[PDB]
Amino acid sequence: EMEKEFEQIDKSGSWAAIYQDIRHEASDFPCRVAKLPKNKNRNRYRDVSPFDHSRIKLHQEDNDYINASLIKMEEAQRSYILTQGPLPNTCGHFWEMVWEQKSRGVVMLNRVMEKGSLKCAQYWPQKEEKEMIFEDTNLKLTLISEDIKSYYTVRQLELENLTTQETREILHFHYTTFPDFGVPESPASFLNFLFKVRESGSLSPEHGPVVVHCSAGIGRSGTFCLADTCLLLMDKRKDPSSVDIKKVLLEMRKFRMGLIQTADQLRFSYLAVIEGAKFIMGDSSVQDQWKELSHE
Ligand code: VO4
Repeated sequence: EMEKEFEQIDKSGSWAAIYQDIRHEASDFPCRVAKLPKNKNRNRYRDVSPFDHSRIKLHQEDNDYINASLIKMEEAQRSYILTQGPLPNTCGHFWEMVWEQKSRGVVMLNRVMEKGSLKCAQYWPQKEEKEMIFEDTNLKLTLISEDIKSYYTVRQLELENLTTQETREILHFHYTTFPDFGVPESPASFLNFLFKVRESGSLSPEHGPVVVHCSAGIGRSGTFCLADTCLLLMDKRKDPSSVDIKKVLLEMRKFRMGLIQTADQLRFSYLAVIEGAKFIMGDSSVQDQWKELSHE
C-alpha cells in the first residue's frame, strides 16, 4: 500500500535508493532515428531521445522526426504524448504533431526562461493581434483568450490548417510555478492544476492524446503523467491499494526514457497521488481545499 510504503521509505531515508532502483530496472530501447545526423538539430538535449518504437512520426514527406513519444497506458486507457520544449526550428513540427494527432490540449510545465536560460521557444502567440504563421508546416495559430491565475495560465488558441482552412481550438495549460530546484510548492497546487486539465476535456478518449512537455519532456512531464494515470487507475478499480506507483512508472518508461528525473520528484509523485486519492474515494470537498490552498 502507498502511504505505508511512503512513511517506511521516509523513515528509512531511502528515496535516493528507491529511485536509483527504478533507474536500474528501466527499459532500454534503440533511438536510432533520433540519432541520425540529419536530426541533430531537432533535439534539445543530447541525452534525451524518443525510442524508435514509440516515437511520434510527422506525416511530413521530408523528414518525419520530432523528439516526442507516445506513452500508451493500456490498463488506464489514457494516452499522453511527451515531448521536449520546441526549438526555434521545430515550432512548426510541434503544431503539425498537435494537428495530426488530433490533440485538444497542450500542458506546459515550464517557463520559457528558467535559471537564466532559454528552456523553450516562444511557440504560441502572446497577443490576440499578432497571430503566428508556421511556413514550413502551413499552420496558423492565434491567441483567442487567456485566463491568468496565480501560478498557472489557461489559453485558448485557434489552430488553422492553412492547407485546408480547417480550424481547431487548442487549450494551453501553462503551469508557471514549479520551482527552479526542488518540487512544486505543495501537492495541492499541482493537483489543482491537473484537475483543471481533466475538467477541460483535454484528456477524454474522444480526443487525440494530450501533449505534455517541460524543457526535456521527462521530469515534470513524468510527474504529471504518473500522478494522472495512478489516480485514474485507482478510480477505475476504486481500490487505492492495488496501485503500484513504481510499477506504473516502469511501465511508462517503456515508452520514453528518464521519466521523473530526481528521487525528490518521485517522493512528490507519491505525495500527489496519496493526496489526490482523497478525492477519488468519495471526498468531493478536498478539491475545493486545493483550490484555496493553491491561492490561484
Ligand atoms: O525540462 V524537464 O524533463 O527536466 O522537468
